[PDB]
Order: sequence, then structure tokens, then C-alpha cells
Amino acid sequence: GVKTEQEDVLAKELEDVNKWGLHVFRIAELSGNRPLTVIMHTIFQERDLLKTFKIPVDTLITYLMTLEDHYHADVAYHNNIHAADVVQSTHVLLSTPALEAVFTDLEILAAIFASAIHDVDHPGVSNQFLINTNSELALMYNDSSVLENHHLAVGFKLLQEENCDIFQNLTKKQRQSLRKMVIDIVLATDMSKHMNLLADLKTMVETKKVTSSGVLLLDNYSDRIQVLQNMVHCADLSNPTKPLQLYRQWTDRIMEEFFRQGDRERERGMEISPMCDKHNASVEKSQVGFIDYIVHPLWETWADLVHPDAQDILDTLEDNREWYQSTIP
Ligand SMILES: CC1(C)CC(=O)N(CC(=O)N2CCC(N3N=C(c4ccc(OC(F)F)c(OC(F)F)c4)[C@H]4CC=CC[C@H]4C3=O)CC2)C(=O)C1
Ligand SMILES: [Mg+2]
Ligand code: NI
Ligand SMILES: [Zn+2]
Repeated sequence: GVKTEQEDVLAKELEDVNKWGLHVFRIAELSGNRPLTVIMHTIFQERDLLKTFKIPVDTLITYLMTLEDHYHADVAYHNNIHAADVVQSTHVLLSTPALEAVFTDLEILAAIFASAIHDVDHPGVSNQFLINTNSELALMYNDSSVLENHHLAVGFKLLQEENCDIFQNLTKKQRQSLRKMVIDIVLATDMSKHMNLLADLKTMVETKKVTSSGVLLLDNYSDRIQVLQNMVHCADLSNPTKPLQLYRQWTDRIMEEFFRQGDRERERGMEISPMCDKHNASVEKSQVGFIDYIVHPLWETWADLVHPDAQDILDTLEDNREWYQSTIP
């Protein structure tokens, strides 16, 4: 009834689960390629979600292992390690002082479940690629948030596998509310929605109201769900805000994925997508641009919403940006 030694080393790494900068790649190695399952399980226990939602522990574990198995280990970026990272980053963001006691347990469950499923069965190519190849996914979803629709459908469908229904004890009202929030959150991870999400986050910062011991006041679904959508979207765009050793691995992985797509586009005579051309790449300059036009603007606005809680995150981002700028030939 005692942990094996590897299990003990893993449990020690998992003590960083409330920290930005958790060694997720190390967790992946120590868990036998089960970082999503072990991180989710830790977070569910930490937040007492099993008791609150009457989730049988065997059902949770079965679901999580099934979910993690529907991420592809042969995709370099959009795999179970990325899912685990987004979950853990969401979990840290949800714990920010400015949001203490703001969200209900069901909202919390929604954000974390959404994070866990948000890229499941990702094939390692873009929506545009799927559309332009006439792929079955694109046809199924009428070219509209193709991947994100698929991630949702798979994540929910997996609940029907043997002993996988983690929501079996929720009432229909709880399930309907949970399902709606999860859908709203995952669909918001499609980068085509980024400018609208950010515009709404800015509007919210400009009209910010604070209240119950200085935490945010969010008094309607539209504001509550916008915050959660931007929170998971921040987590999804969190790689440049992490310690350089983590960030660089994520950059290597996304570049591998992008260049593989570009190889497939080149071989078939298609126009090669932005940053998919390994023969015409500027990895460093691309990171600086990604930070300047997308990641910083979002994280700066998030940092304003939760001021001053996210200052060290924004400082790390700004440091990493200078690092990449400095390596430009
Ligand atoms: C603005 C430019 C100067 C630089 C640039 O980016 N693009 C392409 C571009 O703007 N977009 C929008 C974002 C898209 N996108 N990009 C992701 C991503 C993740 C990690 C990255 O690096 C490192 F953190 F690991 C990364 O870095 C590299 F691209 F810079 C990109 C994902 C984000 C969310 C969901 C799915 C992934 C997704 O949809 C890609 C297309 C330019 O065209 C010029
Ligand atoms: Mg995605
Ligand atoms: Ni595969
Ligand atoms: Zn993602």
C-alpha cells in the first residue's frame, strides 16, 4: 500500500502543481507519459471536486486515461503534454487573489474539464489545412472551428465509454450548465476568435468593478463566461510566459509541427502557411512577433484585470521576449 520509488519522485514533482513553471515535461517522463491523468487527478483532489460532484475515483481515472489516450503521442505540440500544461496553467490562473471566491465549483469544473479536452485528437495541422485538403473533419463541421468542434465532440463522447461517465451523479441542470460553459470555453480557443475575446476583455478592464474584499465583480453569465474563456485562452497562449527552458521546448515542438505541415503543403503544390516553411524560417523573429502582436497584448490586459497578481508572469514574458530579440542575426 506504499508508492513505488518512481511514484514517489512523481509525487514530489506534483508538489509544484500550484506553481507557474511546473516541470511538466519531467512529469510526463516520470508518469510513463501520463501527465494529463496525474495532473488532473491531483487538481481534482486538491479542489475536492470528487466529493463535490460525487465522482467515483475509478471512473475519474478511467476517463482520464481514456482521454489522454485520444491525444496523439506522434504529434509534437498538440499532444497530452500540452493538454496537461493548459490544465495546470488554468488551475494556477483560477487561484489568482483577484478571483478568490468569485467562481462556483461548477464553473471551476468547467474551466478545468474544458482545458483537459480542449485539443483532444488533434491531428497536428491547422483548420485551414483541413479545409483546403477537403478533410472529413472539415466536411463534418462545415469549415467552421473545425478542430475545436471535434475536440468537444470527442471529449464528450468519451464519457460514454465503459466506466467513463464522470458526470453520472450530476443533475440534469448541473450537466446542462456545465456542458454549455465547456462548449463556450473550447470554441473560444480557436485563434480566429482572439481579437474579439481580447476586445471584450479590454472593455471589461475599462469598466472594471471590484467588491468582496477587492475581488472582481462578475454579475451576469456573459461577463463570467468571458473571463473563463479568456482565462483558458491565456493558458493556451502561456508558453512564452514560462521559464525559458520550458518555453524553448514548446517553441521547438510547435515549429516541428508547423514545418511538417509546410512540408505537406509544399509536396502537394499548396501555398505554404505562415511560418510553416522550414527553408524560409526566422524562428526567433517569429517568437518576437508572436509575443508583440498576440501574447503580450493579451497577457497585459489579463494583468490589468487581475492587477497586480500577474506581474511576475508579465515580467517573465518581457524577459523572454528580450532573450529571443537578442538572438536574432
Ligand atoms: C504574428 C507573426 C509575426 C508571428 C506569428 O505567430 N504568425 C502566425 C500567427 O500569428 N498565427 C496566429 C496564431 C496561430 N497559432 N499559433 C499557436 C502558437 C503556439 C505557440 C507558439 O510558440 C511558442 F509559444 F511555442 C507559436 O509561435 C509561433 F507561431 F510564433 C504559435 C497556437 C496558439 C493557440 C492555438 C493553436 C495555435 C495557433 O492557432 C498561428 C497563426 C505570423 O503570421 C506572423
Ligand atoms: Mg486548439
Ligand atoms: Ni497519431
Ligand atoms: Zn491548445
